[PDB]
Amino acid sequence: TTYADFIASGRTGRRNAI
Amino acid sequence: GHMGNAAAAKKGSEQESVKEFLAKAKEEFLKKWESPNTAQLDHFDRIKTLGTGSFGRVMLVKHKETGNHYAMKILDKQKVVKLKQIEHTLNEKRILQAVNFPFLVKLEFSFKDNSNLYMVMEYVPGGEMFSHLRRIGRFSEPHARFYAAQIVLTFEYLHSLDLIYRDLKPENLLIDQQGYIQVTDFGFAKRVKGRTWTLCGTPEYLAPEIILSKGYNKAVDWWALGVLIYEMAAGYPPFFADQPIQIYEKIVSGKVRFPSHFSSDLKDLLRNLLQVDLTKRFGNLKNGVNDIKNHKWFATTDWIAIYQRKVEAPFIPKFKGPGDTSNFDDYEEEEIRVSINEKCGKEFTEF
Ligand SMILES: NCc1ccc(Oc2cccnc2)o1
Repeated sequence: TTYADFIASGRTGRRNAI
Repeated sequence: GHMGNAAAAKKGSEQESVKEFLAKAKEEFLKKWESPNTAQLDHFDRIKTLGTGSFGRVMLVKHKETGNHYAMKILDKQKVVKLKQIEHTLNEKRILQAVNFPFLVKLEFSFKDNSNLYMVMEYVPGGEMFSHLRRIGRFSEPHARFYAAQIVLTFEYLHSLDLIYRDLKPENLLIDQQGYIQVTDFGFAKRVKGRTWTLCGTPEYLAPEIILSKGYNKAVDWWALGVLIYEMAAGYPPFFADQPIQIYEKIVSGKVRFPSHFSSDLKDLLRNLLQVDLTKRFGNLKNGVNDIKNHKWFATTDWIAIYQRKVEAPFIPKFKGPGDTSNFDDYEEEEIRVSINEKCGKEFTEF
């Protein structure tokens, strides 16, 4: 699913600015 | 047409009253910006770290004389210099001192010592939107809309001041004790009546024209609103991948996919915010913010009642008392060392 793809991205935690 | 006479009249008057409000607010901001409350560290007891960054950290503190709890952002002057964020830190303080809006955190004190800069602001006890969103999974469309309406009004206010925000995301939105939003970070905000050019923001939330190194304007904030509404309603953002460069390829592509549970009204609003063509993006047209406010997805939104905080919130965070930190994660606690020698005095003279 798209949710599974999101989990696979590894970017589920707090995201830093660039 | 879509509105009969009574509704068209009501809406026109409302829109004119917004203009009247904003003109007064801009006058008040500019007076404060031009003619800008100290304290000192031993006026407060340090309780717990609520969140961390590359600058320093944010701590819950209790003001000794009054017993009031506050959130104290501590910035290490030498790290700020090394991270090239002198102008950002000074600007954030200047903005926070000068703005006034119900969804913008209130700075109560600021001060500095040999090592650090301190910004003491209201404590917002309900935690980050980010945490709640990951925990619940996704927000219903009414719940997402309640939050989105607050960001729409806050951006209408900030843009009227010529301020572009540039780092909207759930991590930067706190929930207060009544369930309303508070914006606290202004580390990338800039006064921009025209255009600006810096690469900044968070990958998932970057507008295409930032990625493509163009001069850009306040419309980047309306793109970011699209991203936020999508993430609140889906539980995940529209553009994601293992590495930023692959996120950017998705952002600039002009393609976005939606969960089957999104309403058609929501999808229409998001296609108009997540519009790669600036000449078509909502918030950037001749009708300005009104294209967003008058969209069908917001038809049930009473904008004045949201501003007055008279709408019942969908979600009221757990609150066991002043000082409750249960809605924040646990962080490793580091001492606040103050050097006997002054660091970076010239760089931060205006703080
Ligand atoms: N930048 C998000 C964040 C990390 C930690 C916190 O707690 C705060 C900050 C300001 C006021 N109340 C609570 O906020």
